[PDB]
Amino acid sequence: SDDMINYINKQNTTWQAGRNFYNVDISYLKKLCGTVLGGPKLPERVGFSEDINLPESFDAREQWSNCPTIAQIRDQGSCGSSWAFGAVEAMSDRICIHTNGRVNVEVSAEDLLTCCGIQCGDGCNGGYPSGAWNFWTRKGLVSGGVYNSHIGCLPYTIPPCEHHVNGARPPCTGEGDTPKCNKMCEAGYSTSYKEDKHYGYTSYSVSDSEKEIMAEIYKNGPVEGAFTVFSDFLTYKSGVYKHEAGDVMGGHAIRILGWGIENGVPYWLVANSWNADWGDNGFFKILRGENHCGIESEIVAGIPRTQQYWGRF
Repeated sequence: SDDMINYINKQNTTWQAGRNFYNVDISYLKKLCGTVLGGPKLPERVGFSEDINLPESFDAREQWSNCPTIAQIRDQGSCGSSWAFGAVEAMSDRICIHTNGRVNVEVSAEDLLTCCGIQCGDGCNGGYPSGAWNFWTRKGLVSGGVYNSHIGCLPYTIPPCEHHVNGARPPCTGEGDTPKCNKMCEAGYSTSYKEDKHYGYTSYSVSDSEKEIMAEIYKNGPVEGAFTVFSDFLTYKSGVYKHEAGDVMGGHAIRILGWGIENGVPYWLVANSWNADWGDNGFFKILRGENHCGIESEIVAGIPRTQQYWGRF
């Protein structure tokens, strides 16, 4: 309802609002916020920021241009899979970063969404980012591109929904069920699913310390994190998101990949998985520092087990 978009703009807040969705059923917006918050956390990382001389601004993208993934923007469709996307997005980034761009793959959102089982949650109905990472360690995940990309072993099977256009009336609606874990690479991929699994050494929590999260990103790479979604976030267009109005939608995970200061306001550079046309080309900035919406509460990350790539790369 446009009324809010205007109230927001009229407030003269750190961010600028506009309309991102057309012809969408509430259920869709609900399924978009696919993250059950407050899950049991992983053991916290030692902490080491004190040594790293953190710059004022960072952007993983510029830092590791040799890693295309760090700018790729996925689409979760009408599935409450963000918990999964934020994970595999960060994972793909690190595999590259940690191998100096010699190894570059797209970790399958599909494999995680369907094969994790109960350990992660309820697939398309929302899951826990913690489990996703803890799974990457135990059973690993194969490669897999975007919907109909035919890239990798298991591309995402849940179809996109052009919620940014306007025409074909069938309103997007958060439906569908979590597909069955078909442990089998798409016909045409030349290598056994079992022999495609990419593993990680270990997954961990990052304290809710602004400086610590910063060090983790700068040293080891982009990380997953979740936050509370409020109606108005849905209208983000640019600027530094600072919850101004609207009620609570639900939780939502994402990939934090940088920080900086804009117009005095400190901000986290975040990549959303609501299709490349949402907000600032798929990305958005949120208030940094004062644990806004809990953006600094549930930081998860991991280090890709580099070993299995040597003899092959």
